[PDB]
Amino acid sequence: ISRLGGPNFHEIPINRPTCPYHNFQRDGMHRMGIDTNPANYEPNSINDNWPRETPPGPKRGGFESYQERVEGNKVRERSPSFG
Amino acid sequence: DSLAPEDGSHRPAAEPTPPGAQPTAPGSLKAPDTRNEKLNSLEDVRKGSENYALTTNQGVRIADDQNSLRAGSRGPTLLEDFILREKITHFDHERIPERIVHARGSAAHGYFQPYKSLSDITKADFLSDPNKITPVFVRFSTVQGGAGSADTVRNIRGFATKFYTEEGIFDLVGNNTPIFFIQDAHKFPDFVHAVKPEPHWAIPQGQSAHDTFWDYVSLQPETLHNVMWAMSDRGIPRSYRTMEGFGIHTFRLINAEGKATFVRFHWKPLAGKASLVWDEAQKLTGRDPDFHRRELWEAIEAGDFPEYELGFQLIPEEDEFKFDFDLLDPTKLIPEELVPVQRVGKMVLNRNPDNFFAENEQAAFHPGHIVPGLDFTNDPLLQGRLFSYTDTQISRLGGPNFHEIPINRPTCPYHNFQRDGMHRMGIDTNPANYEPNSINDNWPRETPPGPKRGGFESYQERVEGNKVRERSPSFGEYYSHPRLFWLSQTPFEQRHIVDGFSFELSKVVRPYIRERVVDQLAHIDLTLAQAVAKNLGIELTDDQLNITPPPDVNGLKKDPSLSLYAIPDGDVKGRVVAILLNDEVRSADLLAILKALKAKGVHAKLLYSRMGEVTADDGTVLPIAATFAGAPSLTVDAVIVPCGNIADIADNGDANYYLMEAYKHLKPIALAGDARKFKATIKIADQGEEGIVEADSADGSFMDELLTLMAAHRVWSRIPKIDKIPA
Amino acid sequence: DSLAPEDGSHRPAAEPTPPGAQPTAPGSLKAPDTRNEKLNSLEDVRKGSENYALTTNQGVRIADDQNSLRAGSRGPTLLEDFILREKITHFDHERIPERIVHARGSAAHGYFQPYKSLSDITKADFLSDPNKITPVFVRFSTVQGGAGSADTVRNIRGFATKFYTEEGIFDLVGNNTPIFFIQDAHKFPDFVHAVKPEPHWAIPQGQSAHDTFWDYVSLQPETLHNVMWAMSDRGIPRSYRTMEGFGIHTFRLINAEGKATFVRFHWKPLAGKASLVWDEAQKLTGRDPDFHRRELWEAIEAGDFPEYE
Amino acid sequence: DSLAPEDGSHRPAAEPTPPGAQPTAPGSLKAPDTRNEKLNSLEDVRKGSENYALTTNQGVRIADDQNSLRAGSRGPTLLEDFILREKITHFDHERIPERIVHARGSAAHGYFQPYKSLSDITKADFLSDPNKITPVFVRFSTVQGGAGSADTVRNIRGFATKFYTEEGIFDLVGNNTPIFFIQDAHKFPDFVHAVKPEPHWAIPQGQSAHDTFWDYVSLQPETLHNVMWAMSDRGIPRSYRTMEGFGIHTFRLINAEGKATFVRFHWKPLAGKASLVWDEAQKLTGRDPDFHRRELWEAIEAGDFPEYELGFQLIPEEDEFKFDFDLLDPTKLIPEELVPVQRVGKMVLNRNPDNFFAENEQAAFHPGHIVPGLDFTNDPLLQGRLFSYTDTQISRLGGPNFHEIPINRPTCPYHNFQRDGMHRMGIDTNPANYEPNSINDNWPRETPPGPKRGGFESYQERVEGNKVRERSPSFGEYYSHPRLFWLSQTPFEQRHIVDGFSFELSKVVRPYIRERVVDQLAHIDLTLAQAVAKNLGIELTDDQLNITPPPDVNGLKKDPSLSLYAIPDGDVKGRVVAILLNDEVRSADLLAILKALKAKGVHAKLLYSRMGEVTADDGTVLPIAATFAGAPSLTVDAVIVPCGNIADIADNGDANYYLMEAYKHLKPIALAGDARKFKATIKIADQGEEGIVEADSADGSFMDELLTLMAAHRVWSRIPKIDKIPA
Ligand code: HEM
Ligand code: HEM
Ligand code: HEM
Repeated sequence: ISRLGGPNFHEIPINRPTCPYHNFQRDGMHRMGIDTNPANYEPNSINDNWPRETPPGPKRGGFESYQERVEGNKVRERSPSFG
Repeated sequence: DSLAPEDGSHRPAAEPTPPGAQPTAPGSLKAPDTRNEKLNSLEDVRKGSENYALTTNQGVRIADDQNSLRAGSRGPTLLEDFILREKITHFDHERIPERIVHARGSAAHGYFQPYKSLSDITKADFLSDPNKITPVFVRFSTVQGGAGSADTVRNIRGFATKFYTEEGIFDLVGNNTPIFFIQDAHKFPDFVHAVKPEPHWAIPQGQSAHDTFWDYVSLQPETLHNVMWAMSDRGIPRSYRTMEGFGIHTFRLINAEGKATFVRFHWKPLAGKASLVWDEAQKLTGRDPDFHRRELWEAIEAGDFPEYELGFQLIPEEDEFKFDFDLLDPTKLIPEELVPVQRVGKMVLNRNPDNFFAENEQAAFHPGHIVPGLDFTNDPLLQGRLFSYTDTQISRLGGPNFHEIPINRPTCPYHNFQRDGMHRMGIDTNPANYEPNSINDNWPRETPPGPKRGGFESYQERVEGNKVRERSPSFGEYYSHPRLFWLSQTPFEQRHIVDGFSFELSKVVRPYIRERVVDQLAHIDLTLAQAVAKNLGIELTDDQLNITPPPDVNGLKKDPSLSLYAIPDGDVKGRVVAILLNDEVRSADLLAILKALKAKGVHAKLLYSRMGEVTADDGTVLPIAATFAGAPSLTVDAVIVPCGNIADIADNGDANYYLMEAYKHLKPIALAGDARKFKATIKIADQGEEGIVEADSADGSFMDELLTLMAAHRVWSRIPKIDKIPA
Repeated sequence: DSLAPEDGSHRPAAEPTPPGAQPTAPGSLKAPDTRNEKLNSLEDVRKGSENYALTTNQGVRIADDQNSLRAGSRGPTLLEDFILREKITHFDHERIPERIVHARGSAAHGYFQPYKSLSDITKADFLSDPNKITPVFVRFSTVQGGAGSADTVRNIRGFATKFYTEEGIFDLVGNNTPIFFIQDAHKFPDFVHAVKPEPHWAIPQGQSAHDTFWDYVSLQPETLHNVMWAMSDRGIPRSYRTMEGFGIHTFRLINAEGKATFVRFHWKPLAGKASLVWDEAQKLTGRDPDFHRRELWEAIEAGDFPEYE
Repeated sequence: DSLAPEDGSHRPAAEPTPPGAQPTAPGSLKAPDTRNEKLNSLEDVRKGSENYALTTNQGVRIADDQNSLRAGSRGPTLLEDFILREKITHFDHERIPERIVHARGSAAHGYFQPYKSLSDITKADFLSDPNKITPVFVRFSTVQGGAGSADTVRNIRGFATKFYTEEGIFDLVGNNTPIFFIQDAHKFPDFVHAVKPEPHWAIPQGQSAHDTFWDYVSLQPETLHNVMWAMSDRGIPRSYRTMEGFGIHTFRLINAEGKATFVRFHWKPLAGKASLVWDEAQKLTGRDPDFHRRELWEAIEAGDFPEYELGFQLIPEEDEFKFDFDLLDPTKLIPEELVPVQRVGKMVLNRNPDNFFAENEQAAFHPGHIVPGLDFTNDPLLQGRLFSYTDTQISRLGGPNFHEIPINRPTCPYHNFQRDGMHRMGIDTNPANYEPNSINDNWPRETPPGPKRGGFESYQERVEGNKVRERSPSFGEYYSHPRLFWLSQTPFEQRHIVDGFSFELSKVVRPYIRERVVDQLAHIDLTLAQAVAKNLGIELTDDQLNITPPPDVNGLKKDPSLSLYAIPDGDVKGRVVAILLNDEVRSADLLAILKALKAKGVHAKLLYSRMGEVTADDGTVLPIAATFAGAPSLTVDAVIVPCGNIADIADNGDANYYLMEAYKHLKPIALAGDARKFKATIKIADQGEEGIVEADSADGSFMDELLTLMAAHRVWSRIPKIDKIPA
């Protein structure tokens, strides 16, 4: 954000995905993309909710975190196993 | 040089004066002996003016600040004019990004003190002793509009307090309603994009009355509770002095024993609760878009300091699951009938800033700024807030040293190993910039948590679950709190809610959105749903008519603590009366009027059809503050018309309009003697009407009646009668 | 999803429609057949939306755009939630500084064409051929208020035209009166500080009706000419369509022979000149602070294109 | 924790100490008693450390600065960890853009004082009284490379002086040669782009030895003058204390009567002029890229304060056109034989900064910062500079309030009507932010110009001509000044210039560029051009051999002030000697060596094959400063090898290479007793050689002889002899 001058660093040519990117983020310094989506929020009806969430699955699916089990108290502590 | 007048009209008195009596001024010049530890510590950066030479920023004296350097007096401007370029450069760079939300806000300095030591429930140092005075800087705001938008919009309001404590800055960043629109911070950009001006054309400014906002609400029923509040008169406060504050989230208090108590924060306005009515607020956005900013500043200048009582709703850790809502759900309020607010301390705002930009615009409040004795909870809205406020400040205030901007500085010591960053002020002398180090004997050093002056340690809450992006099922109830709020409102408050929904939804262009909203209302209350439907030309279906009302909240149907007005707490000190003058006023009326107002600390403004002065029957020279059209009734709490040559004004279209408007807006009107000729313009019958004061003259009883009306704020009984006046 | 209505009435008609008949829309969705060279060259940065998956800016498809990642469904949000942090980060950084002056403004695309070749008096390419069409972008504005202030204030108005010519960008940066308040640029910060909200309390917005402005004026009689314009109904135009524009300064035209001619620039509203009255303008700042922005947008959507000579 | 050693040895003595004796430290800790007005004014932002608790930036004490907050000690890190996030946020945002040029530089605090009042020629307050002391801050720099590049590159050096005067900041922003490369500021991006790393791959750092530089030079002969200076040993100074300084441009002095005198600024090093040799400089960029930065700091810690004398070349307005060259042409120097330098005052640099980033990196110097008594001229390079420094500072330092960053602040009053901008520190209380105003009686006010404390008014120079983009024909001569410089150099200086051109052009990949430069050299001097050609395998054509040499400069063939060495000025104080130890050193030799060096303020470093201690013949325990490989001969000015058990080190290749390197780089070497066994490594004849000091012992004249050589800096007569040695 400071080094590249703002939140549109992904629009700097070397950083750009070659695959599709579409979402409801807008504005920021040096904004290159001109969004035509009538909607900048979801859920929306005015654009039939596009672009849409995608369920996870075997290929071309949405990102879902592995549901790791977390069990512990809130601590600032180094694990004994690291010592 | 010799430009000020020799009489000295140019410079306001360094002493409390009523609104409009003197030109307003920087706080340090207006009240140079109002002091607190923060205000004193800002003295190193305060810059004066008088008797100094005009210079560049480099300290070079300027000879001619009227002209560029050119080759010949009609020639081209020269690149070597460093005086011009410095001056234009600084101008060209004055602006910084406004806040993403709450850009529009007004701020003041003050102090807080507790009523008693709270050490049984929290080790927070600022709450440990009633003699501990904590300086505060408080900023009130709207939500949606830009920094240049209007004050009396319909909006939630922001109420942010920076406590400069001896153990760290604590920012309590709250709003004027006890819940928020959404449950999880991940949705904040969606909600805020929906409410903000629409992205193709950037309209409308400062209004939720447009398609995208109601589209989102209609699709996200969690929003309905706060939408209810916004549509009520809560959304249009009379002044920042007369609204409540809430932290919204459940936080924790942590005592020296390490016991955690759940807490929700409250601010109670000691002036009492009071709101405008919609038409008055909307008109006020056009006549004075600075109305609330002005009202705050002038209240402080007059000595009418905004005062608030800090209150805590306290819930034992073992009571976490004892309600039929989730304590961690920020769309749910805790009804005061179930958990009372313990009155904990008082905050007084008693000094305006010196420079709006330096102190208000650059101030940085963040709810993550807590101190030992306080802690967070898992509220998923609060959790995400913790990331945002730090992050946004990096661009808005130009880098990671924003805490060195004077207004933001702690008054207490700060020492750590952090270095550099844009505009670094502090020059560090520590041999070491890392720890652990031997080369400076490890200083500055960590401090173990403790009862007092201890280091921060988080409360060791048990976390048990899988890594999931999932809304807790406990949060999945959307209607019962909107209902509790609705049932708690007076009939005139309910009608104003109906009117707010009806007015907003009428501006929504896609009819299907209006219908989907009315459907949601039908899940809350049928009377509300029908009243709004009727104003929209919508007919509820068979099905909609038969939607079962949501259940009570722990057996509560209503809670009068949620109404603005149900329980009297009205107060007149600092309110304002317009007095309509004529060319020969009955001096005796004026003396009695002014004496009674002064007694109660109510201010007056003397209005006529031109500036200057009129003379009272007995040669008393009366100065006019403004014209009828120049200071409309919108800006006052009541209107009194005294006796005299009423023919001078009884045909004045503006004089009549003034009264018609005040009448429409349910304001107390008092008519003395020949002032009663005006009764015709507002169609009042001879036997009177409750809320209109009329006597032969402006006697002591006449003023008493008027001040009683003013303490009840507005004349709610008049509502069925305002239909039939064209104003 | 099932989210749009079945009858398709969420969507404005892609054809000229009168004010209030349809919801307003982005220009290229509203009027997809309108084109000029500049609008065509913007096509490489236009971003659509229909039928695309919701992604991060790195192109990663998002599954749940309703929730933060937490340890347990009532637990703490985790620092590893990079979808949440990217989204909030971009939100957190949306704003840029507003313009120092003329922050409040409304703009549209269009085109310019000269009536005849002016090669006898200027070598400027955009004026060399009645067939030469030059795209433009024009922003109209007030002066004093912030980007979030009201349209129908009493103010001078800005009228700025960016001409995308074949020999460079020419910006004609004008106002709606033929003169300015001050004579020398050195005093600009003085005059603008005087008119802007006063530094102690930041009041009033969008209004010259306060002490410091009139202080400055009283002490600097050169300001009186533009002040007369501002106090007239010129200060409250009915719409940007019915005001004049002026470059104010004398500039030069230079022809191929090297001959200079002094020139002052003018815009004539082909819709004619028209203003509000003060009470109507002030009330409108309250009822519709976006009245001029809306008027401009809706005229264009209706096909009442603003025209200027 | 309690982490320092019990002896208190982690802490350097707050007293002057030789280089390497104690750990270096922040200036205010090292020299707490060294004060001036500016240093005192910075106290307000100096931050200590000792005995303070470690906090956040908000002043909250941290308990555990070793760990993030996680759910379980092996669990995920939690977003609520505000302490982690503030800490990483600050770190993440530490960097700011480096300076576009002169990014690499080293700086110190000091003071200036004039020898006598210059009131007759200038009303500049800082030059008005010999008892008036002006705080300064000075930064010396290279030109091309980034802030992390090496010190001892071949480059022009920057010499920038911020004078904190009572009537404003005056920045004198000069270089170490009296001309610049180009004539008009419009070409600065072209020249700088040509010399900087090439844009496809960003190579090479810190070097002009690449194609684009020499391409530009070959096409722009105006550059040749400064290029001659860069290729001479001027381009590789021994240290910032031993180079000259120049303002380059003609400026004006203006006295109280309004008379303008043309002036060029000079700094004379009181330590004398001295440079490295190229092979030594290049190797030093590898072995110690911070050599000049280190040398500056340690000189100051030692008490060898860098001192410079300010001098003016003064030319009457009537003599503007009396030279073969144009006074306004920054590619031309003014020969001291034609216009002497008049001594003006003395500047002493006597305190290091506390924090390099805060004071050095954020310092902002700009040659437009002048004061009444000074003015500009139409020099077209200067004229463009006035635009650039202001502009670039707005991004580098993050907005228009850079003058509020502590190092940049005037010590004198600064007041004006400028407001806001990012990072605004000053809180203005003036009711007025514009002039003319009546509301503050027009304060701060303009001040007319006058003899003292007056407003700035530009000298009313006549301007006459058309608006043109045109180089003055008076500027169109490129070769006579290069030739003047060339002819003033000693034979060994000339050889070094040939070698510099030869080495640089050999790195140019395109042979035609080498040819083009050689052709330019043939316009300057045939001997120069032939010698460079020979080194490049190029043959001059008959046409090139016949190019007539450029005319003399106003009848001057040479001017010895242009040589580094032609007129000795050899100061030995602050220089340093390597002493190569063995495991049984003659303690008598060492007493004699160390005491003689100390008496002259010459430093020593005791070197060995390992660290720790060695014990001398008589039991004296000798602490080892560094190893032979660790502190190579590059870093010292001479080498002494005392007597003892030489067999201990005669076999040590490092010890031999130490002498061979020192020998090759023309440094004095002294060998006592059996140390003379090392004569064979460096092929010294039995009878001896000028530049090698040898005796049975270090007694008698041994140390005087060595010190005499050190005063002459290097052993130039040794040059024919080094060609052979393999080092
Ligand atoms: C309980 C709900 C919330 C309340 C009571 C609240 C309150 C406020 C207030 C009063 C301000 C203005 C502070 C000032 O006067 O300077 C503000 C600003 C802000 N809010 Fe919140 N807010 C809420 C939700 C959120 C959420 C969920 C986010 C993001 C995830 C967020 C992000 C921001 C940001 C970025 C600003 C601007 C901060 C600055 O520029 O300094 N808010 N909020
Ligand atoms: C003939 C008198 C002037 C006219 C007609 C004029 C007109 C305008 C207009 C129409 C704009 C807004 C352009 C837009 O829509 O973005 C503007 C902006 C601006 N003007 Fe001028 N102006 C005048 C005088 C000045 C002077 C004397 C200065 C400074 C010395 C100045 C500095 C600025 C700046 C800093 C902006 C904001 C530019 C930006 O952020 O892009 N103006 N002016
Ligand atoms: C007589 C010829 C010149 C001399 C003696 C000179 C000297 C210097 C010095 C010593 C510095 C570094 C100051 C410091 O230590 O921070 C510097 C920086 C700089 N120079 Fe110049 N320079 C010359 C020509 C120019 C020209 C023609 C330009 C552009 C028009 C220019 C633009 C800059 C800029 C942008 C910086 C960085 C300033 C900053 O970031 O604060 N220089 N120069």
